[PDB]
Amino acid sequence: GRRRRSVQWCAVSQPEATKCFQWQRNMRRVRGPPVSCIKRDSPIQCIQAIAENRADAVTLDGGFIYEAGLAPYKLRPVAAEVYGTERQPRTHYYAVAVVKKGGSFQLNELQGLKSCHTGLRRTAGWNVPIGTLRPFLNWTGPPEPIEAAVARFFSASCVPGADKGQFPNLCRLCAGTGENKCAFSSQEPYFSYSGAFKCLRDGAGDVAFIRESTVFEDLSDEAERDEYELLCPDNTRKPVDKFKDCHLARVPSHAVVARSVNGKEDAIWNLLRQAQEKFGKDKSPKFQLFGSPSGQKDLLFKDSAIGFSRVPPRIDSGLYLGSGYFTAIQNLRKSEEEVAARRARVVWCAVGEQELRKCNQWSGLSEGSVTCSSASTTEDCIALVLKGEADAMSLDGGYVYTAGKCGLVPVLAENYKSQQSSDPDPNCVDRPVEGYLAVAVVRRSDTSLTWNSVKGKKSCHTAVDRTAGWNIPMGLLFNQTGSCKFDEYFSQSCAPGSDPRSNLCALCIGDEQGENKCVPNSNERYYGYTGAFRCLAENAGDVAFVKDVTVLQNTDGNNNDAWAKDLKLADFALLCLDGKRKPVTEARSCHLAMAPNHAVVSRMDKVERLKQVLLHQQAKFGRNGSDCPDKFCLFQSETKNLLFNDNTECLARLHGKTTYEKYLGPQYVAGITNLKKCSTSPLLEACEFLRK
Ligand SMILES: *C1O[C@H](CO)[C@@H](O)[C@H](O)[C@H]1NC(C)=O
Ligand SMILES: *[C@@H]1O[C@H](CO)[C@@H](O)[C@H](O)[C@H]1NC(C)=O
Ligand SMILES: [Fe+3]
Ligand SMILES: [Fe+3]
Repeated sequence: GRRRRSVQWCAVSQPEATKCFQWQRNMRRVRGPPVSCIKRDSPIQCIQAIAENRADAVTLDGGFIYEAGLAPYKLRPVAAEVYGTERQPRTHYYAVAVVKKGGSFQLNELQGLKSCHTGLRRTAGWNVPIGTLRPFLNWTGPPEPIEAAVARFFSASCVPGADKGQFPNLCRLCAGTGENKCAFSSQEPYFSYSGAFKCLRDGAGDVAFIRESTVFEDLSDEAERDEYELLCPDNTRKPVDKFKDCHLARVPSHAVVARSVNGKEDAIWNLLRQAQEKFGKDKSPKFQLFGSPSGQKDLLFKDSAIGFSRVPPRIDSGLYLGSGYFTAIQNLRKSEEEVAARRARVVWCAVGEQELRKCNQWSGLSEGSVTCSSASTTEDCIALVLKGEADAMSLDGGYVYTAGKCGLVPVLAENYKSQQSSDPDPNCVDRPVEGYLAVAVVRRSDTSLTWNSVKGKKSCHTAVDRTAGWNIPMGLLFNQTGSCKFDEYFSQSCAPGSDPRSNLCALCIGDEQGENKCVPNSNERYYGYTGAFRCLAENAGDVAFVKDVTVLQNTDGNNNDAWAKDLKLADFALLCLDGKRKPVTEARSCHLAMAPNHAVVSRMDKVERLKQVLLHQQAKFGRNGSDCPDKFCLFQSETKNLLFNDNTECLARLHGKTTYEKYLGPQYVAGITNLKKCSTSPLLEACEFLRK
């Protein structure tokens, strides 16, 4: 037969353990998957237990998801709590500031007042309120903890888990008896959402920092809910049911975490899917997964949560938290000077070592304004910008699709020499973009090869998901065949970013030492426009999917690299969609499609600053730049197209095309959306979940 010992759940107190044991027997009784219980005293202790295989799983507030994701622990959210109603379920909630009706004070008039918080380091109880209130605190920055600043700001507080000895003021309102006063557990009555609300009901505090549902969970009579109002960020008060218009932040729901390593994801999800169906929202009078004995609240999971939702594998704690909240958490340990220096600075994302070296030279010359981050794929760079770890990169239109689905926006586009219509152009920055031509290049010798007989031959691609190299040729082919089976369009290929064991990687050669085969960065010698052309010129493939200028740039002594030095434009032809073949110089009547210019993308929070930096930087290191070619040229890398295309004339403005749909256009977006039905990336799955 088989075996599965169990999933080891960490409880953080005794009533938790109690509920965890009674869950255990109800799983055995109903014959479902087994869960066993571990006991600790704190979230941190559960995070520790899990990282050293003494437990599998624990539910955590967003604040502790952040902690859990740091080294040495490296934990990952695997399942989100779902709130709302089965009609309108949601994996987020709202941090609100609740007050009694009858006072005049607003969110900016809180000094000297008394406060009720759920707990130190918690989302709604601490991180959001304290980050919102920051400009009123007169905090000097480290080494003095921000706690000291809030201790002087409110006259008295209950902040469970605060240091009663260092910050006695933060524990003064706490209703705990003895050593239980101000503790991070239910021994302290004013702990967590309901505890903080009770601190307000009792009149112990003037303000409670809680979630939007607390007043509805704890007050059944709707006439008693009227005695309460919300503080809105626009310095007004509004009724408690108007939380959507009146909240301090919208935040990700609590999540079950697990090891990133041998995490047991499947068993945890298997247990949770089963537990939820059998003991969920009023399913069994035997046991309520999301209920707590009338002594207590929120044991193991949030009371009245309605289920779980599985977190896609690509999501780590930072992606889970979102750029806003993730960077806001980090900012609580930083001075306002440091925070404002990071806003001023542009962190570039480099894909691979070669782009990293060039970005490093730019950085040194940028007068503090540009710095560098790096990853081994473009998707990984996109993730770094979502975590606010990097800010910017230039992307092929195919990747702009992915970036946009993830919420990033185009800011400036690569502009290229204008079809015999502009000069060495003073007005490049405002000249609207013209697109580039996607072409199918073949050898002249290959007289019998046409568009019509291209299926089954050997193919060279820039990378998977790029415009000229992938989306256009494969999109045209998909339009005939109907087949999602992309690895059978051609006998063999180099298509970087594909499965190394597939036919799509067969012709890739990897680096100078034969490592990194089929890797979607410049280490693979066949990567990108230049590498897909090379793949053809060295007889690896029979067709290369590139742009017209690529052939021009790599023939007739235009590229003096060993592989390229003796190639002639006349040895190459284009495949036209009408089955004819033409010279490269006739691309205008023999191209597969027009591709949108590569664009620099970023987060919405960086757009204006990014524009100032890039415009200033290109004035110095651009084509007509003051310090180019003397010191450094941004748009030069000897046919390697590092960071930008080498034929970029300038970075230009978008003229209203400020979203990916407007920039790429409705036709191109339809095409890719179609292609993506055949298979989506982890990152796209990840972004779907995060945008819900
Ligand atoms: C912070 O400085 C302001 C002066 O701009 C003052 O109103 C206030 O008393 C100071 N202290 C705190 C903790 O708000
Ligand atoms: C794709 O299919 C056909 C070829 O069968 C092509 O002519 C046409 O452009 C595409 N389909 C439609 C209906 O637009
Ligand atoms: Fe929370
Ligand atoms: Fe491209």
